[PDB]
Amino acid sequence: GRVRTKTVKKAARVIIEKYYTRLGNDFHTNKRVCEEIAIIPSKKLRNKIAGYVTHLMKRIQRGPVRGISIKLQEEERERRYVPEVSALDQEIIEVDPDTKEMLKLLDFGSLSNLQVTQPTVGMNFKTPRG
Amino acid sequence: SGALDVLQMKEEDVLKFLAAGTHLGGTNLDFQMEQYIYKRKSDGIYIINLKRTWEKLLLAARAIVAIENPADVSVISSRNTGQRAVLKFAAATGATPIAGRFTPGTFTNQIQAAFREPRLLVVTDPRADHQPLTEASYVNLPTIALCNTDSPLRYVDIAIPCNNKGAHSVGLMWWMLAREVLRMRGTISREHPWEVMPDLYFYRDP
Amino acid sequence: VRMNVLADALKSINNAEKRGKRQVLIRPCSKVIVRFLTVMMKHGYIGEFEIIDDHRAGKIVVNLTGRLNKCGVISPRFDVQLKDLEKWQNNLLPSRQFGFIVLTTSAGIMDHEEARRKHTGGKILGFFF
Amino acid sequence: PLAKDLLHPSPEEEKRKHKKKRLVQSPNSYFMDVKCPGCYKITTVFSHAQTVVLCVGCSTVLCQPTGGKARLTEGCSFRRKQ
Amino acid sequence: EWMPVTKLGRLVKDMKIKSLEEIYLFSLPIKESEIIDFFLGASLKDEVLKIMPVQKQTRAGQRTRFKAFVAIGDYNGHVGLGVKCSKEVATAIRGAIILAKLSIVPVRRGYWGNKIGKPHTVPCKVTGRCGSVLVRLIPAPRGTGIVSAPVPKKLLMMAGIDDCYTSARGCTATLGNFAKATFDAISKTYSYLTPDLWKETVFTKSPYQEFTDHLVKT
Amino acid sequence: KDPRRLFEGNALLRRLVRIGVLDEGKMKLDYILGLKIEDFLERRLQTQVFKLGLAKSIHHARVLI
Amino acid sequence: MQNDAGEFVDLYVPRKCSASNRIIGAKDHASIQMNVAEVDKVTGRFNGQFKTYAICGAIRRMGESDDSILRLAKADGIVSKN
Amino acid sequence: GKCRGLRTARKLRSHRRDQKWHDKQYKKAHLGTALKANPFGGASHAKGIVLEKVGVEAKQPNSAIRKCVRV
RNA sequence: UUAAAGUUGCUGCAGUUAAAAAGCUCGUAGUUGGAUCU
RNA sequence: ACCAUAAACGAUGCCGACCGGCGAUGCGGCGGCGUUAUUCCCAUGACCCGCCGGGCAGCUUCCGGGAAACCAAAGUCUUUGGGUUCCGGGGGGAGUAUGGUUGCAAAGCUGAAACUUAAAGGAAUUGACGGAAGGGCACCACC
Repeated sequence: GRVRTKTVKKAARVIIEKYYTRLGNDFHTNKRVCEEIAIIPSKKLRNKIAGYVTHLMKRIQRGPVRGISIKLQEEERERRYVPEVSALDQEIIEVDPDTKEMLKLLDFGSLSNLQVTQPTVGMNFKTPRG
Repeated sequence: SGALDVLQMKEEDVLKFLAAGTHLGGTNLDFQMEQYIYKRKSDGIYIINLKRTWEKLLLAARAIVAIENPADVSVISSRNTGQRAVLKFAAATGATPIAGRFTPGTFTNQIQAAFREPRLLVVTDPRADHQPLTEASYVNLPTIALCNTDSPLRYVDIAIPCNNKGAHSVGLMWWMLAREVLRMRGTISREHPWEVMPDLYFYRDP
Repeated sequence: VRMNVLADALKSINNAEKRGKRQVLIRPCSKVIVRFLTVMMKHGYIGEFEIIDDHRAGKIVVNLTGRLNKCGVISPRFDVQLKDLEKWQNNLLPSRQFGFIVLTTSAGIMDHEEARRKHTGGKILGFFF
Repeated sequence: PLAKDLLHPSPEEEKRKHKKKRLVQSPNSYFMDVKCPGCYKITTVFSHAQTVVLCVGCSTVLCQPTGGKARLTEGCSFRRKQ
Repeated sequence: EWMPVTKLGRLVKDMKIKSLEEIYLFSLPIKESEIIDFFLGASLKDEVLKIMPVQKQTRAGQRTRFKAFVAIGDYNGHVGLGVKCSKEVATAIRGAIILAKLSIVPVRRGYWGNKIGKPHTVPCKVTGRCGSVLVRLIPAPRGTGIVSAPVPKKLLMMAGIDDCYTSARGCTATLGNFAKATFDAISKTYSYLTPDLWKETVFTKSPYQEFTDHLVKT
Repeated sequence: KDPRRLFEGNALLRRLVRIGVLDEGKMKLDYILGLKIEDFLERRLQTQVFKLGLAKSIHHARVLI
Repeated sequence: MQNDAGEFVDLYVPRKCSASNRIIGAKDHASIQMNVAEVDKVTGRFNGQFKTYAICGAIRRMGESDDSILRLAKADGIVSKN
Repeated sequence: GKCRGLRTARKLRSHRRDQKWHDKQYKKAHLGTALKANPFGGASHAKGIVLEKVGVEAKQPNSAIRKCVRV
């Protein structure tokens, strides 16, 4: 089979976590940047690493990769977002009657944005055990 | 928040709490968490008293401000719904974030380069982050956590009673704790609202 | 059935002091128990308590300051002569520097150090340290 | 737990316990004051009554006894004393 | 050369911590033995108690390893007890010496009768317990010496107890359970709350708090 | 303040002071527990003959006596 | 602790748990010492003082360290009533 | 558990002196059958007439002939 | 023969699996017995 | 009609107090939105949400034990005393012989000694085995 051992994958992962800006989606460009950054002996190891770097940079664009740093993997997504109004800036907030009793003890019964919905009338919230 | 008019919960904070859903707990109730519940309504969901969520948050903020070097506080979320709010708590505050899997032996194995020695531990969920809780009982490390109604309170020392299942509630709690620790320090004033919108902390999934 | 009602109260405030609790409810109260607790409080081991009046028998809510290590009864109440007091405090007490043995003497219920001072023997109720 | 005021429970908490497990025990019963609809007499009735109480004027039943609490007849208005 | 890796070893090496009693007061865990070598050092003596060969059966035969039980102690001071297993007896003994330095506790000493002089015995009756073996230390008057078996006598004399009464129970032929049981009793002498320890504890700053401005330069 | 402790506690101290094993200023009953074997072995006549310059070893003194 | 002449004959005086008065031992690695910051009562900013609470490891393994911190801080007026 | 009351002295000592007979050392030295089976009759030494020299064979995990005497 | 033997145990042992708790209930002696009176 | 004996087993005296949680279930009682049936109405029945009290169980836990397996009792034990019954004292000889006693009898209860012996025994851990059951692999196996 073609299963890459942990030498290839370890060196590829630490090159990803150190040089995410220099890398891309082409194999042959990543082949050239690893051979100047890293001191790698005989050529068959340099080629196997750079293929995993290409296959790994393909996968980071689609979401998370568990082997590499979270801080970097999340930050790139952010860098690669502001909504114009906040999701917590609502006009109608639907609360229960029991919630409004809590706000009444919080002396916040004088809120305008509340809309006291009625709760459902059936007391059914458990699974029919058996 | 010792009966000070400067520190009382205002109207907009209550509106954000109600919009995010941080008052609605879970279906079950731990016996250690019974102190913070207003009442269980119908549909079996417990309502968290927001006056006690606000005062436990203000007590945790004093515990974070009482540490001189701000990098000695560590902030931990091992599930994805709180991984973004931890990384922005540490950029606004100056703490040390640990997102993703906590390595067993981060606090006790002193040989490794993964070894850290914090002075305070803030945790997004005491059930999901069970491993950094138990390791704090080896190195004399106090612990703040965001606790739901079913959360166990073994080794938590300040138990902020919020909702931590929904993605908006976690981000709002981390945002409001960041605002409180920055307000209690010498930086941003209590007059104007904070520049950071609280949607920088939410976890928008795909 | 419940015999030796003082053995109940001393086991209750032993088991609650181990659990770190602040208050114990012991029931039923008795006048032997109140005089035992008064000896412990005057040497600093428990703190104030409130006797609750039911018309049947009391209950006592004792406050706990976490200074108690062990509170025990001795059953049966052996007769203790004043020459025999040293063997009892060799067996029961953990040190010659602290701890007390509670005797019922005919001058009242008192600790073993006061009973020597009043030059009195009696019967043993228990011990605390 | 571990710091709970045993001297002063809340009044909705002593109401919840069993009647002998309270701080000072007290019964769950009361004396109602049953009015017969087709009469004028007002009768003192125990709430957990055994054998069936007859208003001696109208000679009609006021409460058939049950397992726990005496079940009134249809239309007998009652108030609880003190 | 000692290049310390913990926050505490960097404080110990830079003369910020003046005694082992500060680390004991704040109950900080000690992960480097060079802290102990820095503090006690020239007055710290060790005794090998038993070299114990243990055997695991394997597919190829059986591996024999060797278990060393090393008690270390500063006489008048502190006492520790380390156990290390290895395939070689010299490395087992050196690792048990490190592990015995690492687990060093203070022992509180008291008076039998009136408090005239320096403390000489245990403050009260303390029982240690480890795997069926019960060891009980009873306070003795000035000058009786240690009245014990020859195994707890080593640890007790290394701890600095002048004179004590002892009573054992269980299967004391197992020298491991009989050494760690008395070590559990010696380590209980500070955990016992006696009436002289009844005052309110004025708190002081932890070494990670007071030297937070020195620790950031490194 | 017991009479046996005051009476036999003072005879026992007087004998130790008299044969030179205690000190005069150390006449409380608790210093008896701080006595050692060598304090009694100093008061043998053999060691006194050696220590007063009559002999020239501890073995010349026994054979002199 | 003290002899008859009055010297202090003790290596160190160990701390006590602020919730339950237990002696925090030398190898009690679950025990806590925690500062809670004090604020100025007109700006709500960190004064510089704090309030130290120590809690032993058995209280924290019980799960009772949250309530104990809460009632210690409530007695100092750091957490207001209710 | 055992009785503990202030008037239990007859129950305590009649139980101990009946459970004392279940000990091998007490039953041997207080019954009298073992003394009647002892050929010395309780003496430390005795005297006899040598009847014959006898070679007794050692028990299994070693091997020799022990030189005994029937007396 | 005594200590060692907390292997006779009142102080002071043990009885799920190492020796060991009665098939079950009744029940005399014995043992033990709730508060309460300056 | 006698016999009265069992892995008669929770392989676990009885009575009493204290000591963690969690959800079910059985019975009785107390409350509570709302579904159904008795045409309405209460009153009840079937459900649903609780609470209280005893019960049969279960899950869970650094309560504390214990040689450990395990145990919310097998905990509150060298910090050893709540009350009380039966019963054990290294392995065999042997529940054998004899005596007494009940029973028609089988059997029941009671029950030794001489002598022999340095171990027998309990938990747990690593390996060893197959004519136990499941997986992976090799043209020095097969197809």
